[PDB]
Amino acid sequence: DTSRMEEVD
Amino acid sequence: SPTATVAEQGEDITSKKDRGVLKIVKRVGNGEETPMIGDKVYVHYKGKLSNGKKFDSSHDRNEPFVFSLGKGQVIKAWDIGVATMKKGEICHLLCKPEYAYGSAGSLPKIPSNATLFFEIELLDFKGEDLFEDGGIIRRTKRKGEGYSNPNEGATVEIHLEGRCGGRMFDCRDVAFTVGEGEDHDIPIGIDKALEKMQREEQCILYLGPRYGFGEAGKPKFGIEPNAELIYEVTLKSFEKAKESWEMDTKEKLEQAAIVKEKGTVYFKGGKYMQAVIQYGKIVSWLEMEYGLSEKESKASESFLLAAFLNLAMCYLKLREYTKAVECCDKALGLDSANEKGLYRRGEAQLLMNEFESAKGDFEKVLEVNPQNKAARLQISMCQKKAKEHNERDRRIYANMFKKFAEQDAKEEA
Repeated sequence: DTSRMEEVD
Repeated sequence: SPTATVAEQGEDITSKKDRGVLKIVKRVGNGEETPMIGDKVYVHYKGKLSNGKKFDSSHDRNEPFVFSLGKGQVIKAWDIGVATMKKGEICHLLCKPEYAYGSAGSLPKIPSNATLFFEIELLDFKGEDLFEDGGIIRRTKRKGEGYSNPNEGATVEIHLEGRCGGRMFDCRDVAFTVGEGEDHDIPIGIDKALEKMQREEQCILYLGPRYGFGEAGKPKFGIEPNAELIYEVTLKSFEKAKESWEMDTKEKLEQAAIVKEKGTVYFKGGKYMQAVIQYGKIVSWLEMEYGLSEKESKASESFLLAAFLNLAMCYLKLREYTKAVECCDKALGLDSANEKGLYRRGEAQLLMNEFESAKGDFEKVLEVNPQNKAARLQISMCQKKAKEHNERDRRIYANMFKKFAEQDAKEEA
């Protein structure tokens, strides 16, 4: 679930 | 004696038709391809004056002379000449002073108003390799009137003809932004080549696997993955993008949001090459700026850190891990504690097999967010993959020790 590190800003 | 032959029976290959350049083919060449403007022409020649005196020769070196044809790098007569030749051809050229060195000559070797004789052997000829990788080979049909080339972001008006194994899949007048060809089903190669093109230029471009539609192909054009494409581009007109310093902060901040959103669209679509272009505009416009308002500076810094973190993401997905670390370094410059910047740095470093370097990055991630489960898994991954790298390195060394001992021992008889 630590897929934040794949999320763009 | 071979000078009187061309003087008697010679093909007047001049545009003006004034007997200035006369040709006679001594030895024919294979293929019906003739060299075009800007091509790298490899030739062998012998030069003899009006009486027959051998002034300068390449055969008295046996090493060929390479020059760009129709670029004014040789006498008028040669640029007209070699253009009519086939590969492997030997022809005798008779050149009037008007098409040679004029009344001026090239003293002490060439006299004033001298009718020169040549024996030119077209050894080989290649088109212009735009990025010296073989990815884009340009052949020019028409020279541009241009003084400036379009830039990444320029809106261009072009005519485009596209062939895949001789089959035409595209033939249209299209208007688009350089860097944003995908939007109009144009391969990245065209955008890249347009920056080296002039207004009113007509050229053929051979788009190699890297500058075409790539691994996915273009199903609507029935183009298979990494297919080689030949395009015919005519730069009808263009309007250049504003340079970084040509825009005020107000414009730069308005444009930052548009191109950031456009970049994110490309990213989500999996068009990472085009995502890198859009975010790279933010970096180009805002990285070196100073003397901004409190509100302007805080905003500029937000877009700048976003662009760097997004570019890291792009470069990771593009398998370009060095650029990814470069962007993480820039981002971590601005925000030394950024979770994503630190994590993505560890990702690209683990991929470049810099295990201990990456260990630290994922460790510094836990220092920030200790509830990040993924950094812990990647620390144990760094450990496991580093142990594998040493065993493998130990094996290769032990086997190359065997090779340079079982083969080197036979060095007796």
